[PDB]
Amino acid sequence: STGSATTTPIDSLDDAYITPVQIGTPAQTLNLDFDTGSSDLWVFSSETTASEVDGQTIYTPSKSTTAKLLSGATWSISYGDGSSSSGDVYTDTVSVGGLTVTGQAVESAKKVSSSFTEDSTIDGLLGLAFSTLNTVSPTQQKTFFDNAKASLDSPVFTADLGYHAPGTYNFGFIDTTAYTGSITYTAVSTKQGFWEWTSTGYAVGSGTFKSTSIDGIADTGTTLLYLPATVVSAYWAQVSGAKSSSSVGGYVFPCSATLPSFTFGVGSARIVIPGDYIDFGPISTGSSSCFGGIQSSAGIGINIFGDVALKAAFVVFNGATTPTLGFASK
Ligand SMILES: O[C@H](COCc1ccccc1F)CN1CCCC1
Repeated sequence: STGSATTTPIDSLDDAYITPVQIGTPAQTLNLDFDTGSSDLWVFSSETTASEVDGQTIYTPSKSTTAKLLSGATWSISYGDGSSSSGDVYTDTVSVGGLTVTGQAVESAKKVSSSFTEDSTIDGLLGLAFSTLNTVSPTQQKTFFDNAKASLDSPVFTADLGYHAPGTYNFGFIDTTAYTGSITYTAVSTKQGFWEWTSTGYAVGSGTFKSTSIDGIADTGTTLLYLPATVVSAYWAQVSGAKSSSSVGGYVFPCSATLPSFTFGVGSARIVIPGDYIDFGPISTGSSSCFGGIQSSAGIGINIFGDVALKAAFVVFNGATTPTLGFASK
């Protein structure tokens, strides 16, 4: 089997991407944030504290003939950015772009933190990291991909995120028309539950490539590119007026600037992020100070290849017995 679904930026800055997902019988379609940095499929639901729902579409398991309460199971998750959610668990039929999994754990939110409430466009998350990170207790549950894997033509999914445009998540096949050149594959460590890999270096604009190992994760659920302070300082030093602002919470730059590209290495291959991808617009409405798309990971504990990086590539998440990651230009 295979599946193919269009993913759409939630706003004009590509702050996140949503993908329609069918849950239950008859289908209830919710728009979920596909997140390769976590491993829970959770949704706003009929059980969510009413005051914490503001515009989201909810899953109502009582209206699904295939929904079953997973007795005694609960979940609670705290993300790297400080947001959180928790609740109970159902199993139900879940379909993405024509690919159907029966008995998928669908985690129903009873509580969500303010940042989720405040984002009316995101009805939940669909985690695509390794199932070892799943928070369901006392019996850990499998991700959608993990459940689908055996049935897929090939045990892979691909992320093809657009810049200010729709893109595609495919399951079970590689669309050879979706990228240019070849796909370069690189090793993955699953020890921390993430799609963790090692970049071979970087360049800033037309500058010389610096060969240096940078360990990090491929995370579709993170908006920006978080890299070591040395790397980030070298990038922003090329932008007149750019500076790190403690008050704003990162590097900012004049909105009048044209930004240089940023290149990262994948083996002997190179992925180039155009400068425009690195512009996240005014820090506040009407400001001429703009927020940078490349930020320091110093406060995080891990480097994160988020959407800023991933949208410059066609990315293969290879879930074979020995997982790997593939990157191609597009
Ligand atoms: O947790 C990710 C972002 O992680 C990186 C990060 C960004 C900013 C501050 C601290 C951090 F760790 C956001 N995702 C959004 C949906 C689930 C998590």
